[PDB]
Amino acid sequence: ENLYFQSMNLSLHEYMSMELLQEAGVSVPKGYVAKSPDEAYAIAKKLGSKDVVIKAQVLAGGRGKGTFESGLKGGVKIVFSPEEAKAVSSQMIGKKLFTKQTGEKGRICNQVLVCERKYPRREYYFAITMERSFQGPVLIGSSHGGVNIEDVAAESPEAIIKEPIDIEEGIKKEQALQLAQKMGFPPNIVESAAENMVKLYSLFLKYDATMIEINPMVEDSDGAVLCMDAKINFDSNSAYRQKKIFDLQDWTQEDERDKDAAKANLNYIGLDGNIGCLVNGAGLAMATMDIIKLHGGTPANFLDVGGGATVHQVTEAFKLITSDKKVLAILVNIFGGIMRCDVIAQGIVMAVKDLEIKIPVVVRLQGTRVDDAKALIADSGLKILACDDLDEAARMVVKLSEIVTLAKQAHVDVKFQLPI
Amino acid sequence: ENLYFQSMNLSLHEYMSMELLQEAGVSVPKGYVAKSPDEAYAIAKKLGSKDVVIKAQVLAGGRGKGTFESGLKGGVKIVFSPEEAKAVSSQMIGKKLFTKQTGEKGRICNQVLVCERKYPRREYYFAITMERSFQGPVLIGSSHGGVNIEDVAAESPEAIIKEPIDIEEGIKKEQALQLAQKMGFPPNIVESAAENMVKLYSLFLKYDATMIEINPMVEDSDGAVLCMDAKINFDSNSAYRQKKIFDLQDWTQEDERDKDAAKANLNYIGLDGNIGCLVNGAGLAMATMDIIKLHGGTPANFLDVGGGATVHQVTEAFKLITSDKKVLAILVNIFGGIMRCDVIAQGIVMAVKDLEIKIPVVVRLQGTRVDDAKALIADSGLKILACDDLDEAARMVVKLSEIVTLAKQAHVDVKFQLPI
Amino acid sequence: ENLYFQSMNLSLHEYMSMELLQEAGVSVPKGYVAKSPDEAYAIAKKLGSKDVVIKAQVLAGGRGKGTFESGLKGGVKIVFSPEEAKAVSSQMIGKKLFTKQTGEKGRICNQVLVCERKYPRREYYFAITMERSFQGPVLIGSSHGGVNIEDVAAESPEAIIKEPIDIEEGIKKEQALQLAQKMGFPPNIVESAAENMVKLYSLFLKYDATMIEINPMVEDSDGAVLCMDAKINFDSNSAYRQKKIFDLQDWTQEDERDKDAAKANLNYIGLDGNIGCLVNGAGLAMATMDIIKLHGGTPANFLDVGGGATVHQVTEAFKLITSDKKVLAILVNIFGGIMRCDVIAQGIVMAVKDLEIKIPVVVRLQGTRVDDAKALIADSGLKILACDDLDEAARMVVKLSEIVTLAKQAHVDVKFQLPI
Amino acid sequence: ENLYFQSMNLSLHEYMSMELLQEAGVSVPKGYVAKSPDEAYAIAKKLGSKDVVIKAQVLAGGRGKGTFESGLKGGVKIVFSPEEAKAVSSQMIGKKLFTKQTGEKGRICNQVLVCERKYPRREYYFAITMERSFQGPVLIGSSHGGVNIEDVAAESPEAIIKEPIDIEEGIKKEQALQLAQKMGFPPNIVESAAENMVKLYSLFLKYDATMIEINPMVEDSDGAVLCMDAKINFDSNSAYRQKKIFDLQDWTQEDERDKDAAKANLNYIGLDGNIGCLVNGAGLAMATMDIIKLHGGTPANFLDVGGGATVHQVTEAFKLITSDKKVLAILVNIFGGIMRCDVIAQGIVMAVKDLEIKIPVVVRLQGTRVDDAKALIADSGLKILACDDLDEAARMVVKLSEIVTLAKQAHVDVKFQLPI
Repeated sequence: ENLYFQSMNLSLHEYMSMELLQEAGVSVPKGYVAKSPDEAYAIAKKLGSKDVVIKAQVLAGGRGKGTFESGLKGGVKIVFSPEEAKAVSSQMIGKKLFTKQTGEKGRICNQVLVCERKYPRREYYFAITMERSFQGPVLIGSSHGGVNIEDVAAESPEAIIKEPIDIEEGIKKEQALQLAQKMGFPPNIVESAAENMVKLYSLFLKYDATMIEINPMVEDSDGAVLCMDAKINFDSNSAYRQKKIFDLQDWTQEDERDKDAAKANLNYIGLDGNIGCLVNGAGLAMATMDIIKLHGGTPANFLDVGGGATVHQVTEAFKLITSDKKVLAILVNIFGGIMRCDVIAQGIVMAVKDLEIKIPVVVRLQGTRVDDAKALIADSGLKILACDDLDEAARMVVKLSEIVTLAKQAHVDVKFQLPI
Repeated sequence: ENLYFQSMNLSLHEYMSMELLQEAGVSVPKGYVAKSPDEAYAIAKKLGSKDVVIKAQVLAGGRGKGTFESGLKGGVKIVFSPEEAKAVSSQMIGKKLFTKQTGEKGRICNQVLVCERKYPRREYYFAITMERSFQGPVLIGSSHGGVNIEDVAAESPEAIIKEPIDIEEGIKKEQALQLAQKMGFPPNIVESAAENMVKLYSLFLKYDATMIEINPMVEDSDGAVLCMDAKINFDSNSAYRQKKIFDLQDWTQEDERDKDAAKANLNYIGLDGNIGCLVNGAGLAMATMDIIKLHGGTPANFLDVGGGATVHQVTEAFKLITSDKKVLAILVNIFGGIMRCDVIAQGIVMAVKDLEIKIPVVVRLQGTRVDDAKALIADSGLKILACDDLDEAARMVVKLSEIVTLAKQAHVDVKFQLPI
Repeated sequence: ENLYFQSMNLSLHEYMSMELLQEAGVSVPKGYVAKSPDEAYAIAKKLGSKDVVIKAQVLAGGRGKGTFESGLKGGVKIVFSPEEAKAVSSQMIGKKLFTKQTGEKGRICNQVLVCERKYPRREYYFAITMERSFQGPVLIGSSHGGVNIEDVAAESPEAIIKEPIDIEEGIKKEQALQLAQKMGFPPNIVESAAENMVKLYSLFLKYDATMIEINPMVEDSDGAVLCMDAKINFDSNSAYRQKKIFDLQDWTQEDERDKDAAKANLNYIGLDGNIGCLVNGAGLAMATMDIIKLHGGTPANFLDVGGGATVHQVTEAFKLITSDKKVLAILVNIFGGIMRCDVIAQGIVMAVKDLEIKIPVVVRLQGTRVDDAKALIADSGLKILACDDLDEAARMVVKLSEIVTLAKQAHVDVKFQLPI
Repeated sequence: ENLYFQSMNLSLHEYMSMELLQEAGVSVPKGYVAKSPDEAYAIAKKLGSKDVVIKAQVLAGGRGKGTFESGLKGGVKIVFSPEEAKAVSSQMIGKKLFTKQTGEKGRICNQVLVCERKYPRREYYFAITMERSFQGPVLIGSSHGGVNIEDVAAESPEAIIKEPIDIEEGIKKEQALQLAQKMGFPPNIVESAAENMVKLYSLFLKYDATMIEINPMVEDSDGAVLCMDAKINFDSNSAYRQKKIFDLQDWTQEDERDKDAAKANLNYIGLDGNIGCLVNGAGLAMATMDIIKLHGGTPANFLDVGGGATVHQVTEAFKLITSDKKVLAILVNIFGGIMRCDVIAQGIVMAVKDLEIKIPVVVRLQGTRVDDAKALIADSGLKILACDDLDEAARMVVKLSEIVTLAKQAHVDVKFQLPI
């Protein structure tokens, strides 16, 4: 489901997206960022010392059901005095949040968002998303905000209004009024909704975004609709020309291995197995995972070197797989194409020679240079276990993983070589 | 049950024991040996060309229930003309007998026994056996011959008469009359029974026998009791001074590996496992089997080098284990004592160097010379996988057997070495 | 768990309790009752034609998760115009609500409650309950309203403030201020909370109530704390002197059998079995249920005739068990005491004679009159199957139920009589 | 397998058939009958006081594997003095033989057969049997006597010689010589075999026999072939004209119920169930058994009244089923035909009225008189539970058996009647 394997789209913390909406002129509750209880106190007394909401800036699927190490329920709190605001913030900042998505490797709440608490009258869901069905941006709107939207979308498909937009002519205000009036806005604040949607679409086109979800867009108790949440999924490919947004990327929310892989343009996918891999292209990565799971194995943490990567890239790759200790047997399964196989053969030679890779490297190299790669493998004269059949390679690597974990139990050492 | 592991007592073919009884003067039906149908014809016409019995000379537990490759039931047949005697003998000589004891590796019927057929009137079981309970020879007699004797012995212990004998004063004829009259002999042929028992005891003491079982000793239709079967279990230790009996040992009834082992004074025990061994003493052999079966393994074919054997003996031993292909991992588990451990270390060095023993040799050497053995193992500088704990050695060897059979499946080669 | 078997405490519809709070002077949102969409329209336009809440008046454990036959989710709705108020009310009034407590025999929503929608700022739970631990009324208060209170009470027992009250000296305002300030009220509206609690306690003592639960007591966005829900569990025994409250009892929420049983002072307990009963006292009723479930049976619908009931009461009882068709075998298990057993014997005689009770009546009568009861049973001369051992009676009745359901399958008729 | 249900062919004791062979002139070992140890002594001393065989006269499938109450193995013994002959006979006469066919209801050994013991030289099987395949008597001969013949017949069909005979021209001596020479008789005693077969065929035709099995026909140690066993299965239908043979029928070998049934020309079949029956014709008897076993029941002991039986016959029948106590529910399942159904209706009326048949009689009467039978059933006015569908009748009777055994457990009494 979803993509997962292909790219990890940049998700910002809540306060960054809230600031981005603020600078764009979108109507928004007053909000600030707190790194310590002191400025939390300062902002709480600045907003009136009463009726304040505190939100945790943690990137996870579960944020209201998570648990802190201090023993607090959820990531959102409602405080009514700056003193209790400091008290609760002292239990969030510097604390590790345990949610079901993390399980046990929870992310740490570095900052918090301090906002004014506003009472919503009606709850609308809204979302500007790029999509292939309508060959472009789509404005989705509904009057079922504040609640999970997939359930009502599946049970009541009519209630989810979807309107496409023509990109070359841009967005027209009449379209925004049409969407607002089809959702069911009050006839006195439709203009504000149209202005908010126009500003949101301008932000959507400017920052190279992919999906701006406002859930829920809520009318206040005194009109002047205000957005509550501003989830933004950006585009990974837009790193080259969107420097401001991508520089603010939070790196604490991912493993240091992920950061190192991204430093060299290598996709990384960790897992719960004990058979490392090194695969060219996501498709053959899922293929390798499926074929390993067929033979009773389970991949541990496998990579994706992209196309045209240098030898240093695959050297860093092998460093990255060998960094994890849960790995037992590594297979480099790269078929040829854009990624010139000879540089991978050179990279395996260099990486096995340097980092002392004693684990069984079940290589399987093909494509656009087979003579050079195999010739280099033979010239290097190592335990580089050559193979040339995908099913045979998977069988061999799974059996080698079992052999390694068995010999570790037996407290004996083994060395693997091709049959004569 | 029984001994099995310790020594394989010499069991002769039926015709040899029948001849031995004949030369001792024991009353016996006329019998001859046939190697081909031609002399079977000659003997059948010699005995009257009618009322003849043919017996198969195969050493197995099942002889009347076995099957030939030609498709004949049982090893005994009753022929009434020399022509049908030739016909049935052509289906016995040169044919392979399939019994449940053999299962599929049946022994070949080399010769047959041609005897006159006599109608028994009463069936007595009789047996002169050495035993520890009565500290010497024991004459066992009963009137339940021709039928398996353990069942009636267990159900009716009174019916099995047992009489001990004092060796220095020999056997007395009065004792033989007492035994005959307690079995229930007719009062007219008791003297013949006493003479037969005296002759049998003389044969028992002469040929260094251990158990002479006559089952069934039968009175004929005209008196003059005649023995039908003459099973004789001899003594293995009596080879030095009983040359005539032990030279007539049939070697076709055992595997060629057994013959080779006996040629060098090595006990051999084949099995259905895939972990070879090499054990000093039967007791530690059962210990090794039990400890291997504890860890899920199963020994394949393990030996017993006795005491004080030369280095050539253990070289031949390792040749013998490596001869079998069903073996995967070999453990030499010799503790010290009479068998000087240093000669075994020298033997493993020489045998691994010569026969190219690539299988994992999980050695475990101790006793009366540990410094010399370990020093020689270290000086030789091989894959001689040293170990010094019995449970650890069994764990290691079972895991190595699993590793070997797994790598054979994976079609990859491995080399085993001690952890650094 | 709970009581269930002993008494069904009178639970009023929401609007009746809301009116009771209104007449007592308790601060309360404006609310009205609608029986048809027309007055729903009238009240909606009366309250401002906007920001209105509609609640279903159904007595069930699940009210926000239930389903209507029309296909609407939950019993609460938020409407913003009188027209959509009429539209939603047309899908509530006259409709049958399906909740998990009912399963399939859902209660019908006869009326609805139309109220003004107010935005709560803080949510407090509060409850005046009679209890034995504190030998009287207890004021329970907490700052975790709007959410199920058992979870937070068990996980955080400190957060649930409990304060007892001395009945003879009444409640003191200082106690109300103490409770308000220990919950954490704002220091400007503590007086209003104290006045509300005093009025609620006066209502609690007046109407012979047992538990008044305000969940959640919420401060408004402009002070002047207003109660949202006003659950009231009354006292069954207080029917004699509380006529106004008990006359307003809604009878549609229970089976007509329950209404008929209450018309004659008989406790009724329906079930999912097929062995009817008729038991004196709740304790022996649970005893009979347990002993029937021991023998593999399951009681169908069993009663409780109380003490000193007339013969007409037990005649109506037997009419009531025989009314249900799911019953197969009926056991009257009354032990003596206050309930004079002879009148039950007369009642069984009359009821079996009149209503033609052909089902096996496994009677078991004892206590304070055994001679008269058994004499009357014998004089009447029927199939009144006498028994005098509790375990034997349960065995007999379970076996008779099996016999009856088996003979119904066989399409044959049976008649049961005591062994001669 | 076999017939079982249809007729119990008269099997005589061994000594009667041996005498029958003796009077016919068939060569036979000398034999006598002993009822007490005294004449056993007399005969043993008459035959030479030595070499005597004792056989038990018990009609069962297992005779050499059975057990006596005294604790003796098998029914055959070999004695060599009249004193031990008396001793063993004292453990046979008056003793109850336990074989697997009987299980626990073993037959009692009333007499024994004392015979001379002869040593067989060759063992031939022989049998004159009526059969439909060859439309008459068949002489079967083989040279595999003394051993079970079905195994060798199935494995080696060629070895079983079968020769048919033309009845009108009788048997010809040339045919007997042909059979003897095809079995493999010695060429000097073929004439004796032919004479024996001619005499056996004369006996076969005279006594209206069906199968005369000589197993094994054995040549003696001095020629003059002598028959050992002389099993004779006679014809049930030949009772009218074979008075001498059928008068000697032993009745102790069957249950007294079987004797009573045979006294009135009723077939009886006891079983291990608890649903009695009363069926016209064997075919519908197997049909009723199969249909009862389909519905989870098991018939107890069911009958066969033949054709044209009087009312007294079915009265005795019902007496016979009701005699057994293991029966619970009785079904009379007679379809019309030769057996006039009205007499069965009269018989059920009389038998239920007389013997006080309180068990549920699930009648199912049809055929050639339905008006009279049903009219009589209705006029008698009883609990005669009428039914008219075979599957419905089986369902009803199985359910009634379950109801009866359930009410017996409940210690309550029931009465069954047709639904109104």
